Amino acid sequence: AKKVFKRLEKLFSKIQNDK
Repeated sequence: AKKVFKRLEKLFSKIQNDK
């Protein structure tokens, strides 16, 4: 569906790894 938007949220958790 057009709700890959959820995957975007998971990607955000990948950016908060260096923090």
